[PDB]
Amino acid sequence: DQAVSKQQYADANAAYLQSKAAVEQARINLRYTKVLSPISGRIGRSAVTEGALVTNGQANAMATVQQLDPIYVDVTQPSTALLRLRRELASGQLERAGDNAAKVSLKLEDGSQYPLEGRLEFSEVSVDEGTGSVTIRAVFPNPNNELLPGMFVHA
Amino acid sequence: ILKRLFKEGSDVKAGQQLYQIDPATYEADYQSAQANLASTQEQAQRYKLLVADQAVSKQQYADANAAYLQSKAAVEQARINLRYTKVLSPISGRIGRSAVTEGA
Amino acid sequence: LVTNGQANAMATVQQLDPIYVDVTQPSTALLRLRRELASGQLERAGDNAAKVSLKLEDGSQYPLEGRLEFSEVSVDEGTGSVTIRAVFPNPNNELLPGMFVHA
Repeated sequence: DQAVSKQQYADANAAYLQSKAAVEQARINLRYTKVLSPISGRIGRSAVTEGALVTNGQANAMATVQQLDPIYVDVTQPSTALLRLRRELASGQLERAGDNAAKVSLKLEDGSQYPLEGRLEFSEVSVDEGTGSVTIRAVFPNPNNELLPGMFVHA
Repeated sequence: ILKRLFKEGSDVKAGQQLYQIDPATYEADYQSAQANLASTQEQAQRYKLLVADQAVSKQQYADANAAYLQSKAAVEQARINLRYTKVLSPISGRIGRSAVTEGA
Repeated sequence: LVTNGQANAMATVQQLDPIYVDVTQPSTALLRLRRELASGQLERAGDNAAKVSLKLEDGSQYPLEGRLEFSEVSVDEGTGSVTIRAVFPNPNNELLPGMFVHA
């Protein structure tokens, strides 16, 4: 029935929403204290136990959560091998594979072939200064806990 | 990092968004800034309608228009912080692996 | 002088009535054990497989047994060995943290 201005209602509603956003931004921190796990997977060991002082933006990780249904396999090819491939694929003495070219199979730490046969993507474009090696990424399926991240496989 | 949004090893465009950093506090800051902009926008429209018949001072209109442009600049700062998350690729070229996976 | 959250600590308060043990086994022996238990040629115990017993750095055995815990899923790049865990109770202070221990 217009006993107060429309503009005073707009200013008071702005104060309402501008304090509701402050409640949201102060509730974000209470959600940060109960440290939610950022991703699902198998957690390792707790690096800090209870009682240790913990600071903001800490460089030291408190726990490590990793999941491995696929596993990235980082494989380093020397650049002279890629360069002789580029010299031999241009001539007719080595034809490109095509439909079967993506499949890679890895040799495990006991000389036994891994039963599944994954695929590669992004042969990298930056070599390193020291050993002159292009790293090549390959993705492998991993149903059981057979491969572990940090092994030394061949491919 | 919530999730990464680029195929690793493709020609990413200039301005194609790569990641999505958790925008919760920045969405809160943008909602606060937009809530201030709504009221000062509306008051500047009212004094715009009132100066034509001189029912308000010209100086009170200049004060309302200054508060309105300050609040538009504050919403631009909040929008720039909301654009820095969901980080855009600054140039266009071949992209390698992600040294920071999603979750870190 | 003391500042707000520096590198060094002013004291170390530590509780030792249970004691964790960080046993490291290599990845090839873990892989051989996993293949041998997956195949039919080795049977795993159900109840006695959780028990772990020490052997201290003088050769004298430790009288109380202790329950096993997890193994990590990430073998580290340097030493090439996964790490295990165990919990050993000590009412008296026979075991103290930092000592070299077999299991």
